[PDB]
Amino acid sequence: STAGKVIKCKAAVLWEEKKPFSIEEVEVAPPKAHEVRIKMVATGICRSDDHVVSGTLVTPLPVIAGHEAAGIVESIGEGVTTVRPGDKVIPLFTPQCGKCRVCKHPEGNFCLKNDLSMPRGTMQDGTSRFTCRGKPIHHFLGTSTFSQYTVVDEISVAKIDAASPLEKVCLIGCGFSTGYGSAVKVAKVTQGSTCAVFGLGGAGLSVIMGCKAAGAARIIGVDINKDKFAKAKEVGATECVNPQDYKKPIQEVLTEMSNGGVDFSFEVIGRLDTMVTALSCCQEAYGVSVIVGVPPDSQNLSMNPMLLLSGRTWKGAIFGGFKSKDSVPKLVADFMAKKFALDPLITHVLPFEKINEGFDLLRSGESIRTILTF
Amino acid sequence: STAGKVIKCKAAVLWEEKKPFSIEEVEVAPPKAHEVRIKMVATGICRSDDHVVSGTLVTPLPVIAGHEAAGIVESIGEGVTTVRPGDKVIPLFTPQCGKCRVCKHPEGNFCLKNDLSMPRGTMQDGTSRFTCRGKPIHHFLGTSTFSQYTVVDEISVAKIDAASPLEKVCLIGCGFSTGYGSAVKVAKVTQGSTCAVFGLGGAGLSVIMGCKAAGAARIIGVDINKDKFAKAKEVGATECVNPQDYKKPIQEVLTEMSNGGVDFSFEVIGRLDTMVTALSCCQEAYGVSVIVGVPPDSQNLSMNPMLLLSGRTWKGAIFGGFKSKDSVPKLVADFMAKKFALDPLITHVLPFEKINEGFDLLRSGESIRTILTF
Ligand SMILES: NC(=O)c1ccc[n+]([C@@H]2O[C@H](COP(=O)([O-])OP(=O)([O-])OC[C@H]3O[C@@H](n4cnc5c(N)[nH+]cnc54)[C@H](O)[C@@H]3O)[C@@H](O)[C@H]2O)c1
Ligand SMILES: NC(=O)c1ccc[n+]([C@@H]2O[C@H](COP(=O)([O-])OP(=O)([O-])OC[C@H]3O[C@@H](n4cnc5c(N)[nH+]cnc54)[C@H](O)[C@@H]3O)[C@@H](O)[C@H]2O)c1
Ligand SMILES: [Zn+2]
Ligand SMILES: [Zn+2]
Ligand SMILES: [Zn+2]
Ligand SMILES: [Zn+2]
Repeated sequence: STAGKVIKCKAAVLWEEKKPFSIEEVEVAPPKAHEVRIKMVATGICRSDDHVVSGTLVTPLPVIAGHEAAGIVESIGEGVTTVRPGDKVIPLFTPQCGKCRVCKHPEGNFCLKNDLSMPRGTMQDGTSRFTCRGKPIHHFLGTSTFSQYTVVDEISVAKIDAASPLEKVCLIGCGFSTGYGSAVKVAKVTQGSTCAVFGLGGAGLSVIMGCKAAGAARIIGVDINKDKFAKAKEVGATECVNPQDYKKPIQEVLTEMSNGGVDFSFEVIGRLDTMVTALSCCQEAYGVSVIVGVPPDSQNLSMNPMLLLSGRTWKGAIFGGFKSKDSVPKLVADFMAKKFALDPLITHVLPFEKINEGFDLLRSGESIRTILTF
Repeated sequence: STAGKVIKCKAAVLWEEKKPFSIEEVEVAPPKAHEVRIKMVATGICRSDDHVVSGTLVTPLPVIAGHEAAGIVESIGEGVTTVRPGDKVIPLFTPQCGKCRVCKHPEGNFCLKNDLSMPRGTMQDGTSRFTCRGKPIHHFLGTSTFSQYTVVDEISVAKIDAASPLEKVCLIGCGFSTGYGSAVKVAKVTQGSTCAVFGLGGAGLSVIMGCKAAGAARIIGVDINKDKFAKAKEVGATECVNPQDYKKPIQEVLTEMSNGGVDFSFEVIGRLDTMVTALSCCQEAYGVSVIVGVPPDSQNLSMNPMLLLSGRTWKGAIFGGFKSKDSVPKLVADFMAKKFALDPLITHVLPFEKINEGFDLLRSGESIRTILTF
């Protein structure tokens, strides 16, 4: 039995920025009250994890990163009522405490208990459950999924269907839900509309999926890497454009293509310039632009507010606007009912031990999602 | 006896930036096809008119400014079907052509025939109906209401109730409708919400009116001129704050006052900094901020897109989001039925000949709206 005991297990530790993960033994403390210890089954390599490595996203180091995953509960702390040992679960990088003003709001999802705004890299109690070589190791977004075992707060975990294929549904923990919700919930894409999606990685493909599910008539994918175009078309893009192919700025090209601007645009990259371009390519009087990409730490963009005065709406969201704990189980049920597909996102499957090779695939442009299996 | 003939009348001509208007004779051509010549009865002095003087809002000079007004049709050009001689009318600084993609869209109001995005200072046919000292004079926003007579395109005029009091209802042509619609239509303020309104001039008071009409529980007025606070409270502000009274930045103050950010904020000034402050003070996950103020020409703001990524919505609008020709007559009818008040906005009355005094009143801080009578 492991319950109540420290577990020694394998994890991928990031000791400092811009270095490979170190795959080595860590100690995972047992869960305290209202905490849940999970044996990981599969975890995705999301660009946001790479942002931790690159310094784009600041969070305390050393750290166990990873936030898109699925696993099986090993044990529960005192007071846990929402999961039990043996349950399949998805950790929630945006928590749902159910008590804060955001949780209580019909349209809010960015729960005040999140560890994204002002990252501390701990459990909710301000402490860590991880040690490595005698040193405390930070958590990441209350999840820390690049480990054979993690400990999360109850507010940061959802129970899912016992029959779920964990090596696919982990993607509901981040990339699928983010992109899909950004289209269907945050933008509220309408039937017959024209959409433009900047960035055709895992999140941008999931935006396309949502735009298509919402009935868009035209979905224009934009990427500088033309190798991304075939899969974008497969999941619903009606046309793809590479900014590098054009003498004019791509906002001008997209405005022309759409006979005066798109209905809905999405920035799914994380660059300041593309955020402004994406805003500008939506129709000036009634267009809506949604920022999904994570910007480089502490940098501001510059823009002319006449873009908004004319009538545009600009918004952003975390996790597709989904209230995480309510939504994740429903999304998994929807997947099991064949309401959407996840296979188009998965290009590589590797053992956990090959995490660095998985990150190399992302960085080279060669993958959409690598799933790591424990 | 004037139909088909040039009218000589007095107008207020702006020959140069940063100078008084010149009250002098102009020649007003008869209306061509689908144009309407109007005998002006009352016009308001809007800060946007002052923007023309100051070079905040760039439009070609020399110019006849004025865009908030009401009058009586003197004559109609060939093919005009929507007004007749003797009708009371409000010129529409935002046209409603009824045919463009914006006019056809359920939400859109910034008709593509507008002269605001790229001002040319002409009629729709690219010519002027005004001569002064033998020289052609530009139009402003297709209205040019600082004249005893003006000529507008049919898409830029609405027929209003024959029993309307023109010295009141002119304010439906800009300041009232802009602010009220910004709250009720663009922001969609909800019952029980907390709103913050930056700038307590005519447009900002009209925003407060709309927030109260929508049932907001708290309406926090923000102005650096504390003389503005008494009227703001009369029309519905629950509290007023002067940024100059505080050591901390006002976005921090407002976040604290609202126990974590306001539901709806409005920038009703025209400053880059207050546009970003107003965004920042709305709740980071579900807040909405609406830009109403007109920015200084060609200047860009700087902001951190993490303000949006957390979930905020940022939008702007012209004319409160109202489709102008549909909406103006309805607003007049509602006013006649006492559904809203205009007198709180009217602080001074002058004859047209005292236009420069009226601008002096606005610039000193003393007035909300001066109404000029012809
Ligand atoms: N808001 C959230 O909750 C959330 C969740 C998931 C991902 N993200 C962010 O979303 C972004 C995309 O993530 P992903 O899809 O996993 O990453 P990804 O697989 O790296 O995809 C990004 C795509 O952008 C393309 N690209 C790079 N530069 C440009 C350019 N200048 N113009 C056009 N295309 C360009 C690039 O070729 C690639 O296909 C990242 O910044 C993530 O951090 C945010
Ligand atoms: N979007 C539209 O369709 C539209 C229509 C009407 C008015 N406008 C604009 O809206 C703005 C307000 O117009 P208005 O109400 O007629 O003008 P106004 O009477 O000049 O009111 C502006 C108010 O802002 C106050 N103010 C100035 N600087 C600051 C500051 N730093 N912080 C807080 N308060 C400050 C000032 O004291 C004044 O009471 C102007 O820029 C107009 O051009 C836009
Ligand atoms: Zn919460
Ligand atoms: Zn992610
Ligand atoms: Zn139109
Ligand atoms: Zn105005």
